[PDB]
Amino acid sequence: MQSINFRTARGNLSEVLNNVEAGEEVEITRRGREPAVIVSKATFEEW
Amino acid sequence: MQSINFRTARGNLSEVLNNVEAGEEVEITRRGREPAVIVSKATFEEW
Repeated sequence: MQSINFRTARGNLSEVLNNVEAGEEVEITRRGREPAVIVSKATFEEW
Repeated sequence: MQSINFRTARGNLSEVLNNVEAGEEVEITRRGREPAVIVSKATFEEW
């Protein structure tokens, strides 16, 4: 479980999605807001 | 589960993340590549 901020997710989305594809789960933080979690379609369907 | 292409998601990540927090599970697609699914941290913890 890696964590990145919104500006890192936005400016580096292509690489972020490459990390996710491999198996990594990426949490996207935002000041005063609930974090979002990006997971692969395979991880999604397993659970 | 909603679905948006990479190009749209990159440009509109803020709206995507607000929709994810509002209760949607969003699939980001890229041609020839595995789709990524964005869930809220609450949905992720519930797994």
